[PDB]
Amino acid sequence: SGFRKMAFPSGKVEGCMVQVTCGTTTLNGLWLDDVVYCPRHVICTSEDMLNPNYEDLLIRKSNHNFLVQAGNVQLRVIGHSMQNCVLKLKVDTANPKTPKYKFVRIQPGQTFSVLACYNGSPSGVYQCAMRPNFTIKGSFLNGSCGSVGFNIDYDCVSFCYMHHMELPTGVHAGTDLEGNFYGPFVDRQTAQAAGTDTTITVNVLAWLYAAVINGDRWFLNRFTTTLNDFNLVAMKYNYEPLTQDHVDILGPLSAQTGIAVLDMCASLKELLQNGMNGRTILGSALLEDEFTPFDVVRQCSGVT
Amino acid sequence: SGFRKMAFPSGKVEGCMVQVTCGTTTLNGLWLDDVVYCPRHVICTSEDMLNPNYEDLLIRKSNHNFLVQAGNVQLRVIGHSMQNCVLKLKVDTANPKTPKYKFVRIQPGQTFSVLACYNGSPSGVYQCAMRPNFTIKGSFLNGSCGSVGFNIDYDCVSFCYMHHMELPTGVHAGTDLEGNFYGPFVDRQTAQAAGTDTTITVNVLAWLYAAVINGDRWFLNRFTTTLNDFNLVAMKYNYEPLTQDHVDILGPLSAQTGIAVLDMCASLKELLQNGMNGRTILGSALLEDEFTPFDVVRQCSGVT
Ligand SMILES: NC(=O)c1ccc(NC(=O)[C@@H]2CCCO2)cc1
Ligand SMILES: NC(=O)c1ccc(NC(=O)[C@@H]2CCCO2)cc1
Repeated sequence: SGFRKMAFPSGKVEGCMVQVTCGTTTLNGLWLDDVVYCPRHVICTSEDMLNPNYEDLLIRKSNHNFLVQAGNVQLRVIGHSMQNCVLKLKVDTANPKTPKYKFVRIQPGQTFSVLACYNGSPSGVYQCAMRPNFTIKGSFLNGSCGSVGFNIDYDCVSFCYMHHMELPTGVHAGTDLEGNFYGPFVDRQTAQAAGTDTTITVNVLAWLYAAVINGDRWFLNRFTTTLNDFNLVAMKYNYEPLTQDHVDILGPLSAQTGIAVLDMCASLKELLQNGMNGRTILGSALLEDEFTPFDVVRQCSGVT
Repeated sequence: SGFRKMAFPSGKVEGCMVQVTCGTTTLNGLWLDDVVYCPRHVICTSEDMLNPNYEDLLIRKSNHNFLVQAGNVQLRVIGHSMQNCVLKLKVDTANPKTPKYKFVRIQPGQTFSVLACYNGSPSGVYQCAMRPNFTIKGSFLNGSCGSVGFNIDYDCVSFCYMHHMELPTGVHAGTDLEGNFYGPFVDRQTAQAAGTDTTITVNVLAWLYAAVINGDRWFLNRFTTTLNDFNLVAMKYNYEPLTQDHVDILGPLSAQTGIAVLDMCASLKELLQNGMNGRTILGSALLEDEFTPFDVVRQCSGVT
């Protein structure tokens, strides 16, 4: 028992992390097969970042200008291309530690593990969510760019995020491994304000299921609601509208606990309207929305 | 910027995890050099756990009764001994992936990463603290025993915890890698109630420093306090007494932020007495005590 914000084991991704240096900019690269993926802003000075023309900056760069180091060993760059906001650096050596992997573009509300890296060296691992405003709330200092977000299905790492920038509000924006930003963000140092950080309702409900499973049940009430009634309250509290898709996704947790999804909705409605009254749920004084139904099932059943 | 509950990268420890089976009991072992460490209760049936005589149960066990599997490969057990509450299984093969390592017995309030494992396969990594009552609040299902807690200093894994049992209250108890339980807990299925789960005051202050560093400053006030005055409030709120040792430990964060430790104490005193009033600090509605001053410095400076 017990319920923890749990990252995937990072070993498979540790084995992929390299240092990429272009001129005076050092950040992290992901080495899969004979390709190193990194943010294209590796080619920018701090000055460049104000109004970068990446195609033009990239013309002034050759294979030998990209310094790629895996541990203490230099990789030879035999090609480089720009795909959207990432650079793909072709190297002469396939990463021998390349895991089974996929590139996946995740939806808002989906969770993933970040391996925070500096100079291609892992510093730590934490779990986060693609926010509904397509930011993430990460922990990223200078040099952390090219750190990646991932999920693991048994032995297959699905890479879903590469870190690119911090908004002036200290939230984070990045790309999938095809170099496409999540949301409207650009790799330029400009006014980019995030939209409403709404709460991932389906994830809160999942976490309320996890709480019941793990003995935290004080918030279960005598009430039910409908999707429409619940959603009137959700809207009021900047919670994402709950869909029948979400209800269907919560079906297994509903089944396990014997609490109908709409009853858990009615409990969540009372928690929104009444607050927690100084009480906690799974050691949190606020409603946690960075567990997916899949995360709750995985953690509650012990998938490896 | 941003501040996350961050585990150490787990790769070095993933490479140490094995499955140990004795009869019908399967749990996890830690393979370092030619020794596999596992909870001695691997030799117990569920029946045995009510009143186990480990020396007597162990007599009925031979090397060939301990089934040790690293991935899909069986290890040959050439010796077995009991050290306190762990078994040391000597195997004929040194773990080729043995990292630099130490066994350390941590103090209450100290944080570490847990690699939750089932059948010797990692399921996830999370950060936790040795509580002042020598429990941990983990996430451990049946089969998770022998999962380990660790810190990393660059390339040296300090193993500080091996998971052994869940108290009837769903908190966790375990040993160091010498098999000595943290606190008064025993590997027997009995009435074992945890003491007062007091808040790790020095860790809260560290996390308040992290909050200021990362822009969350609404709780800074116009007041200061003394250690004695603060401690009267601490006692009232089941917070650990703050010592001059703790003040000295917070010195670097004090220096970085220019907020005197006793001023941060006075801010923490007001937060205890006045609550958060529906406000959050680093996305928490309660005072987080599972970051050490070292964790805050490490994460705020980007140590790898
Ligand atoms: N304003 C934009 O250019 C914009 C681009 C992409 C998205 N969608 C996403 O990032 C993820 C990807 C899967 C669907 O949701 C939203 C807005
Ligand atoms: N009642 C007991 O037998 C007991 C045993 C050990 C401890 N101390 C610890 O577990 C850690 C280890 C470093 C100091 O604090 C406390 C009580």
